[PDB]
Amino acid sequence: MAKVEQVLSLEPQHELKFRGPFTDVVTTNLKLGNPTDRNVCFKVKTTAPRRYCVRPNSGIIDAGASINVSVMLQPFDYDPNEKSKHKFMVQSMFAPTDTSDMEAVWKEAKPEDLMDSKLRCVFEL
Amino acid sequence: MAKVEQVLSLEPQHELKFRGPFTDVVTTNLKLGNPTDRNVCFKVKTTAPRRYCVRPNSGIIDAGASINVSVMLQPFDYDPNEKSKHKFMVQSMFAPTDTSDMEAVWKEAKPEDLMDSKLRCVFEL
Repeated sequence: MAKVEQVLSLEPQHELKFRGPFTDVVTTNLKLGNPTDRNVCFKVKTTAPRRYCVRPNSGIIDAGASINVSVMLQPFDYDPNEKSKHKFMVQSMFAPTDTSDMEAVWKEAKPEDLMDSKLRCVFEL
Repeated sequence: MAKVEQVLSLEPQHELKFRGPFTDVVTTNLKLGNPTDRNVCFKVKTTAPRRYCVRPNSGIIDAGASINVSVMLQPFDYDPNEKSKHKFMVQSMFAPTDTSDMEAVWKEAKPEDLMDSKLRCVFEL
C-alpha cells in the first residue's frame, strides 16, 4: 500500500521443502521467472543466515527469463516433531528503465518500488 | 622474511575434491583444527564467489577445537577433460589475548599477522 504485488513468478510459490536425512547438506531449487519487458533485480533473503546459503543470493533477471536459485541447508540433527520456522523471502524491483547498475540502488529503494514475497519452510524425512 | 606458517590444521591439507554428477550442488568438507591455547579467527575465501558457497565463511575457532567447513559447488555442465583452476583460501589470525570483537579487526590486521593457505580444487566422476 501502495505496494505492487510480486511481478516474478515463483516455483514453489508458498513454501520450500527439504528432503533429509539432514546428515549432509540438503539443497532445493526456487525458480524465479520474469514475465515483463524489463529486467527485475532480486534479493533472496533467509531467516537463518548461518543455517542456509542461497546461490544466487541477489541478481538481475533479464526480461522473460527464469533462473534457478539453489537454497542449501547445512547438516544437522533433525527432531521430527519440531516445526520449521525459517522463512525465505524474495525482494524484487524493476532495474530502473535508465539504471546505471545495481549498486546503491537497494538502500535508496523506496518501499513502493520494492516487491516482497515470503515462503514457509518444511523439513521432510 | 616473515612471519608465521599456518597455525591451524587443514583436512584435506592440499586439495579439495568434488564428486559428480554436477547436475546438482556438490559439497566437500574442509576440517580446520586449532591446536593452540588462543582463539583463532578465520575467513574462508574462494576464487569463484558466485560458483561456491562457504558455510562458515568466517569466524572463530576455540582453542583446541575443530570446525568442519561445508564448501558447496553449484550445478553446471561438466567436461571430463576440463581442469579445475579454483583456489580455496582460508585466512586466520589470533584473536588477541584481550580483544573485544572481530568487526574491524580484519581491515586493520597486518600482512604478517595474517595467516593464509591455498587449496587446489578437483572435480571427479
